[PDB]
Amino acid sequence: MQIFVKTLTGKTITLEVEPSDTIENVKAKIQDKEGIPPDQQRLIFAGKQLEDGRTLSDYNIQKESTLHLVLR
Amino acid sequence: MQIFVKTLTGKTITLEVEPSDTIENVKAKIQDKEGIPPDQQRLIFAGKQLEDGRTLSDYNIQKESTLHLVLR
Repeated sequence: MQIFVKTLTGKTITLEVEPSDTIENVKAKIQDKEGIPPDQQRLIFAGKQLEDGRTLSDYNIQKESTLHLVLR
Repeated sequence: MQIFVKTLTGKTITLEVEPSDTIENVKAKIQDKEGIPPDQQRLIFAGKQLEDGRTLSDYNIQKESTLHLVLR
């Protein structure tokens, strides 16, 4: 399924993922596309910070869901 | 001719270029000055993303023009 990630600068990125994909895997996909190291990235969905040891399905993230990316 | 590049942190860099210089060449000049690899840099002018296979003259960039640098 496709998901969207918005940046602090107003950019939107589209990613192809599976509900069984891990958050760490998602961060890795972002690194590949934007060059941002996973340790400097924070992912938020519906006001909650997503953990690297959990999956998309655990957060009930559905197709065309939009995640927010924060930089540290 | 001289041009200006602004960073996301509010820094302004001055570069010496020729209208026949390529965007890839411009990125290379930025790498030399800031240490940012060309693959992690995105250049925007008048709202348009500049391509690595095109030249400054193609975008009608004139002396004292200001470009915007984005990081990925």
